[PDB]
Amino acid sequence: STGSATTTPIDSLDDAYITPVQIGTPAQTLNLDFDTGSSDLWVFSSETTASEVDGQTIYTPSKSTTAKLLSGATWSISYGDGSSSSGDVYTDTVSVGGLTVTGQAVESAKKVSSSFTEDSTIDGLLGLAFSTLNTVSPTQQKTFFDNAKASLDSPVFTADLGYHAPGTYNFGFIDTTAYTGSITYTAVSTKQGFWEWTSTGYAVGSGTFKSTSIDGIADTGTTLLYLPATVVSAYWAQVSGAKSSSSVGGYVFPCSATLPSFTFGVGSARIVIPGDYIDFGPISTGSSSCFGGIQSSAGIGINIFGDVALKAAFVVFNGATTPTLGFASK
Repeated sequence: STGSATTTPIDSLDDAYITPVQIGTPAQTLNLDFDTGSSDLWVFSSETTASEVDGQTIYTPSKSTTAKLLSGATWSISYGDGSSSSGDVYTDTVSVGGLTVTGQAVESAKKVSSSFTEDSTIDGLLGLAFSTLNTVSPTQQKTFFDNAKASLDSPVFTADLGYHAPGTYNFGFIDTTAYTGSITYTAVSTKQGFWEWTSTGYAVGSGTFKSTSIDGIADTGTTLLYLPATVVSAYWAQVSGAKSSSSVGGYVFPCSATLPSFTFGVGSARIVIPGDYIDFGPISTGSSSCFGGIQSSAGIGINIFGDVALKAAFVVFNGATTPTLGFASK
């Protein structure tokens, strides 16, 4: 089997992407944030504290003839941005882009933090990291990908995120029309539960490539590109007036600037992030100070190849017995 679903930016900045997901019988369609940096499929639901729901579409398990309470199971998750959610668990039928999994753990939120409530466009998350990170207790549950894998034509999914435009998540096949040149594959460590890999270096604008190993995660659920302070300083030093602002919470730059590109290495291959991808707009409405899309990972404890980086590539998440990651230009 295969599946193919369009993923759409939630706003003009590409802060996140939503993908429609069918849950239950009859189908209830919710727009979920596909997150390769976590491993829980959770939804706003009829059980979510009413004051914490503001415009989201909810899953109502009592209206699904295939929903079953997973007795005794609870979940609770906290994300890198400080947001969180928790609740109980159902199993139900879940379909993405024509690919169907029966018996998928659908984690129903009883509580969500303010950031979730405040974002009316995201109805929940669909985790695509390794199932070892799944938070369901006392019986850990498998991701949608893990459940689907054996049935897929090939044990892979791909992320093709758009810049200010829709893109695609495919399951079970590689669309050879969706990228240019060749796909370069690189080793993955699953030791921390992430799609963790080592970039071979970077360049700023038309500058020379610096060969240096940068360990980080491919994380579709993180907006920006977080890299070591040395790398980030080298980037922003090429932008007149750019500075790190403790008050704002990162590098800012004059909105009048034209940003240089940023290149990252994948083996001997190179992925170029155009400068415009690195512009996240005014820090506050009407400001002429703009927020940078490349930020320091210092004090995160991990480098993160978030959407800024991933949307410059066609990315293969290869879930074969020894997982790997592939990157192509597009």
